Amino acid sequence: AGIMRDHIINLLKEGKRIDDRGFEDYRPIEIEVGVIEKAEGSALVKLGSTQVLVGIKTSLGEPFPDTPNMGVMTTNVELVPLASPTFEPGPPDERAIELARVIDRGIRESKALNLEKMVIVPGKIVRVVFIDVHVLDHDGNLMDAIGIAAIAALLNARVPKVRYNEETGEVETLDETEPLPVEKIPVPVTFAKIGNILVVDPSLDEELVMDGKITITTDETGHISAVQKSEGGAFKLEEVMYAVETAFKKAEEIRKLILEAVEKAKQ
Amino acid sequence: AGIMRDHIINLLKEGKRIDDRGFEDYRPIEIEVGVIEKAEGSALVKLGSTQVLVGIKTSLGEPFPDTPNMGVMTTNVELVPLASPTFEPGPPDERAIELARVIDRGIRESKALNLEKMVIVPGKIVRVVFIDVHVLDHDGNLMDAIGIAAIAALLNARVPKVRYNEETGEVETLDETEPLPVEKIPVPVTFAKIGNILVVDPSLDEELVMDGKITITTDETGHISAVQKSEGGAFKLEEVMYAVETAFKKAEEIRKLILEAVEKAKQ
Amino acid sequence: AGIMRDHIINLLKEGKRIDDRGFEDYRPIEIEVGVIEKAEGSALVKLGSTQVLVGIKTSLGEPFPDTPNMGVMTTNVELVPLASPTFEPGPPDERAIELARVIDRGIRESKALNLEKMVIVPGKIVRVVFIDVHVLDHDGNLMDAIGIAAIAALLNARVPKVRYNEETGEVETLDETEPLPVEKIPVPVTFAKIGNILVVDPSLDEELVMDGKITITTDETGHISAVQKSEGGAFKLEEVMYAVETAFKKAEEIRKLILEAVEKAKQ
Amino acid sequence: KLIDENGRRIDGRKKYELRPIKMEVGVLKNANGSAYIEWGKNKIIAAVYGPRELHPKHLQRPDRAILRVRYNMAPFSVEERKKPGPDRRSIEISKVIKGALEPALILEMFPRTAIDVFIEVLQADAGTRVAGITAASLALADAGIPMRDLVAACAAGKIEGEIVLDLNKEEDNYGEADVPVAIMPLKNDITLLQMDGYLTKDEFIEAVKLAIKGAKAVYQKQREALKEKYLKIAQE
Amino acid sequence: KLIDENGRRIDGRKKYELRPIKMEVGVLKNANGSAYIEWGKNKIIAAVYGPRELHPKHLQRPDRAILRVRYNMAPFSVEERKKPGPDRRSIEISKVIKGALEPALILEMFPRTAIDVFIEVLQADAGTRVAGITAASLALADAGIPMRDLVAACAAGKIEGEIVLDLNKEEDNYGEADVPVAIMPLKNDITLLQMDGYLTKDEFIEAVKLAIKGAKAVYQKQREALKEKYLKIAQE
Amino acid sequence: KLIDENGRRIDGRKKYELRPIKMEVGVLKNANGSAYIEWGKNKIIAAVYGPRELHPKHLQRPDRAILRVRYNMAPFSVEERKKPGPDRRSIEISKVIKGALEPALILEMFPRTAIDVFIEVLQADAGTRVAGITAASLALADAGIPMRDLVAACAAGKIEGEIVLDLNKEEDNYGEADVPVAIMPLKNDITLLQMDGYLTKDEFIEAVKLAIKGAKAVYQKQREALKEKYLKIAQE
Ligand SMILES: Nc1ncnc2c1ncn2[C@@H]1O[C@H](COP(=O)(O)OP(=O)(O)O)[C@@H](O)[C@H]1O
Ligand SMILES: Nc1ncnc2c1ncn2[C@@H]1O[C@H](COP(=O)(O)OP(=O)(O)O)[C@@H](O)[C@H]1O
Ligand SMILES: Nc1ncnc2c1ncn2[C@@H]1O[C@H](COP(=O)(O)OP(=O)(O)O)[C@@H](O)[C@H]1O
Repeated sequence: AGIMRDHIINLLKEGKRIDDRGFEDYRPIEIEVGVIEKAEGSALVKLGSTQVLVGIKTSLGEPFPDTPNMGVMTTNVELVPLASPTFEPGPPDERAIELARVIDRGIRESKALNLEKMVIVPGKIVRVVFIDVHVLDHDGNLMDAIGIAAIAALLNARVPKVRYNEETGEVETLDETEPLPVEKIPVPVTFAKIGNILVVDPSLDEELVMDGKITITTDETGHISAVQKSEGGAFKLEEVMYAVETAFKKAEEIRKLILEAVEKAKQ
Repeated sequence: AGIMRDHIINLLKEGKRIDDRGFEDYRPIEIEVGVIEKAEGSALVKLGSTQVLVGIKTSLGEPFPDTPNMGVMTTNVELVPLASPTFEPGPPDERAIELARVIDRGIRESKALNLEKMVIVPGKIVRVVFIDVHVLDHDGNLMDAIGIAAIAALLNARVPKVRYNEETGEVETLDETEPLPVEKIPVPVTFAKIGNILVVDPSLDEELVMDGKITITTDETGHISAVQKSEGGAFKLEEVMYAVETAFKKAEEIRKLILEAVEKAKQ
Repeated sequence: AGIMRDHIINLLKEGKRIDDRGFEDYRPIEIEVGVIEKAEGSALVKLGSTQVLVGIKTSLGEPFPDTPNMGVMTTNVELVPLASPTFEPGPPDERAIELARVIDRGIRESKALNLEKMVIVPGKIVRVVFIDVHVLDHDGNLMDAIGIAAIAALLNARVPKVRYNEETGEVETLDETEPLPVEKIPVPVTFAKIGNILVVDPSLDEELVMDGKITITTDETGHISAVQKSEGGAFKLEEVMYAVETAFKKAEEIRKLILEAVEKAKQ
Repeated sequence: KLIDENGRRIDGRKKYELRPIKMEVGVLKNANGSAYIEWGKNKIIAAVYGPRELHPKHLQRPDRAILRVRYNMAPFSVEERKKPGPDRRSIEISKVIKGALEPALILEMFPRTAIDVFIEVLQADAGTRVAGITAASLALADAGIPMRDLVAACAAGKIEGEIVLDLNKEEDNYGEADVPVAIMPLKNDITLLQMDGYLTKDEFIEAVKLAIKGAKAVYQKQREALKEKYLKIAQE
Repeated sequence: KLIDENGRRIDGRKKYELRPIKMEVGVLKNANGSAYIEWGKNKIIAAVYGPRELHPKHLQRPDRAILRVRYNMAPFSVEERKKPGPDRRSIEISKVIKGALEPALILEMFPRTAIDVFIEVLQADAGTRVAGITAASLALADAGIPMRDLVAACAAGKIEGEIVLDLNKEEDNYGEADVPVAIMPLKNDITLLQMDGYLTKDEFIEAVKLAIKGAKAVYQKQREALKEKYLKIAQE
Repeated sequence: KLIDENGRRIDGRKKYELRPIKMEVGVLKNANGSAYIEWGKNKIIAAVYGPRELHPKHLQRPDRAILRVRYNMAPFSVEERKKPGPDRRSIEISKVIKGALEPALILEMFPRTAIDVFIEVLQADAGTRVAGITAASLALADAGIPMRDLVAACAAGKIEGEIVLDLNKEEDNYGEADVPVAIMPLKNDITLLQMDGYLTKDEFIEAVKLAIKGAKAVYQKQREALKEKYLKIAQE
């Protein structure tokens, strides 16, 4: 398949991609939230044939020593052997680690999940949010698909109302649910640089020939909460400038779909 | 050694086995309990040249959150590299896991070790039983040899009398010992299906050519507390019916030896 | 490089070594303490081109159940892949384990770090000393270089004064520092036996052809707190006698350098 | 404490009724074969690869393909979040699933190769190993792998004295026995048989028989899901 | 709570000033190449091996050398002792360092081989990944490896509203953004770019630009450290 | 607090007396060689394999067999249950046992091969590494492996001021020094020597000498156990 760099490269030169997308088009997007009923939150996301499932699970626990003020958020990506022949049984490899870390960071750094509004008793009892990413099919652009599924799944989440009883000192978990304090919708927008052209949402085939990849995660307030150039290759400042700008625009188109899918599920 | 399937298969056809056993005979059995003095309980079991040592070790600890009513029982099988060339250094493989799990289950599910009679203080202090299986020589039928050694070693066990002092709130461990609440004697009986014949207690050589293997664990009250078809192959309902019936009869012959060895050791 | 056993062996026969050292000479020694400011203690040690960095880090913690009377000391050796092509990424191999264990033992068994003088509150709050060995370049005789760096780094250590407040029950960590209770200076002296000659401080090249190696760790009071014959080969009693004697003399020459480097750093 | 409400079950089912079951083949681009199964509250994907290159020759078998199965539960699949990674349970189910699928496969046809089966439990509810074996055959059939039969699987149990078909979480948790069975239906060959619990011989045997009836039912859904697959390539 | 004291920083530095930086090449006998860097309170060694024999052929690439980077922090390098062993952070930095160095290397020149880069952080203080990439190029250059350029690296950030050059621990901990950049200076090719924090587009971009200026400064120290190397073999 | 009761020991032994020692060769069907040792309260099996195929060629040595030793303690072997798995102690003893047995073996005779020695401690009581080395030579001799000598091993110590032979658990725990020695008796070659504790030179040396006498005693039991082996094949 080194035959295929040449093909993809020459097609680009003629302004085309292998599946007839523009350089700024995403493949068809399917977002569906609420799909794992037993989870507190969930989302199934398809970027073309790329499929990822996120589950939100919450429990109550101790906060971290240094932040007794804050609830806990933790992101794990499983690159399941079933998703890809390049995925192997065992602990996260660096791909799984870097995707997890970048998706967490865009959320955390935007305070998209407001950890301060997750305290039950300061220093002792906080809500602990597990964002558990399950990659079901890898056909390109896990970064975006993952970040999409994760924020979509936070917004889907309904966690049980918890009450701290003052007379008893105890913490009552009520049957009534409520949303998580999700206050922003960060969305990663990823570009493949192949030669001298950047292309949004690369498929597998484009990732196999790209030089390098850059992810810009933006929210609806026009801020950036994560940038990650990944793999090899090099970018020009202006390609970086271009990517930042284009990302905000793709992020708003995607945020809108995230929002519909979120609402379609409370019906 | 694919020469040897043919030989074993043809011998079976003529109603014979390689060591002249009937299809329902066990190889000579040696049970000896009390062999690791420093352990709370122990048993050395030989099924022919198959040798396994079980140790019982007990301590006091916390029960599981969900069962504050119950003492703790935990079963581990070490397939030591010394036992076999097929055994490797490292964490249990699936063979070690499946043997451990099946032997535990036959015991636990029969309540052969009565976990309710192992509480010191409900929700806080219970007895914790380690059944630690050490396979010394693998020459076939670890499943039976393991289950035999384990129940033999529970019955051998003498654990220190423990006292909860009410004035002091503390738990006194006395020098006086007592048996564990062992109320049943489940024994696994394992068959190898080789072609269309089932054979009890397969040797190594028979396991190397068998299609599949089925274990039925029964106690003296005529109940079954575990069934496990293992490896490949398929069984017919009536082969299953046959195995269940034959197992109860082999289990009683074996239970009797378990009992003698238990008594021979209190002299 | 089996060419090189012959060369080294024949040179020995003529009373020489490859770098013109006597059989009892060390390569040039560089000791420098205080090099990782953020650590509580540290030492960089060069035995020739062999380079090792030790860091001392302390915290407060629980003592071990059985020793509520004693502070905690723990020694870890990292054989970093950067140090050698024979070093690999992952958990200590047996080389890293055996060096760690021997260096700890010479210190612990001499009570060079007096663990009894590290209690804050008996049974509850003790000082915990991490001796963290970082091997930067392996060119022979890690054992000595490690033990040198470690004791040099204990003597360099300044840990915060801790106060147990009696009215409050609490433990105040003061800004004022103090040394660790270091009461002896054990130093390992290692010999390579190559043929029938023992040679102190073997280089890499001598370790590649030696038969075996023996380490004798002695302190300034004329006691031995660890002996370790390592690798293969065999020693004669008198070679052992010789090594013990020579070790005390090399240990005093080295102890003196340890001491200068310790003082040069409080200026 | 009530599992048969006279004499129906908690979810309204009769002693020998199945939870609703939906299966679909060819759901993943990358696998050589796939199936998705919703069996009551269970949601499971099966992926197959390939026959593919086995590494290294050490692991290579000279006259046959080896079968490698990994059963795994997503952290979000269970009521209390599961740390990811195989545990002892998963290791064991992997093994027994392997043993359930092996007899159905003609391994001597692809020597020196591995056929990898991945069973991912996305939502669990009891019967995951049987729902997994059921979807893992469809997925093998999906990958164009030659097979002597499909492997159909179903569990029976004993709750409040009674032998019943296809436990849910509650009945399994609180019941008296769980008897998963897997079979190759055409010839009545049992490729999986486990019992966890406490049964008389005659109760064990009725359970085995009952589960074999539900496995045969599940077998007709497997054929139907495969028939559905060839109605989709017969366009056109 | 004060990081610019009007409008200087805690350590006395101006908004676009560097911490003191000292680099040295060829510090280890055994590595094919090495560099030591003291960058503020950071003390980092980089070691390179070789191009060397890759094991096994499975891992071997036919037309090129592979680059393997391991970034690691000594337990004593951080204020609160770090248990040894990679963690998620280290794994990620390893990956991104790899990605920062790869474009600079002509891998097709040593096929079937591995070039191993070890970055050991002996004292950390913020900017370890950039100080690591800076010393890892010198070390590659030290090992006689052909390279299209050196890779120079530096971080910018935003603290108390302001875009600033080269954070220390305190400013990173308590600041608003940390933007490491790595470049191949001669052609202005960015080989590392990360942002952690919260920035407007125009703040992101000024940070990228600022860090590129400090990376170019660091690049002149790299050349100088290499010039120093050939003044030392020119004896004689 | 009393280890010499004037001047006998806790178990009745004199300063230079051995605990009872029983050894037997050829106790396992599957190993190429085996020995069982009861040395006081110690119960240890040694198994040997083979010379056997080393995997892969990477691990293969061209001119010789490699020796691989694994020393391990069963969880039930110690007063407080040991989680299974090597620990740092076991790793170290494995290494030093390896070093004790290697000089005795003519490895150049089976090139490209591994000889695997497994020492399993079923009951421990002090002196397990020496009882292990003693049974591991018999087991190597049992596997028909050519050896320059047997390796005999025994420990001496210092308890309550006095140099004594062959510590038990209590004396080791509470004594002042433990000096295991292993030798090839015929030529007086020390293949294991460790000291844990605190000794003068003259106390170290008397201990080494004392342990060498007990190792020579143990050596006569090894020969006797081997003589017993050839009285058993001389039937007939
Ligand atoms: N680790 C776990 N945590 C929570 N629930 C579990 C876990 N493992 C299994 N369960 C629940 O118990 C059910 C039945 O378990 P079991 O009989 O062991 O497997 P199967 O799903 O094959 O019946 C599972 O489907 C699942 O709902
Ligand atoms: N595990 C750790 N423990 C304590 N401090 C740490 C740890 N990891 C990082 N730090 C501190 O935070 C600083 C900045 O972190 P970060 O931005 O993550 O990496 P970099 O060093 O590349 O800036 C590090 O240099 C270090 O001083
Ligand atoms: N992990 C352990 N748990 C409990 N006791 C142990 C453990 N390890 C060793 N011991 C006891 O200490 C004894 C002496 O230890 P040591 O000198 O370290 O080894 P050796 O058995 O060679 O003398 C051992 O035989 C054993 O009885």
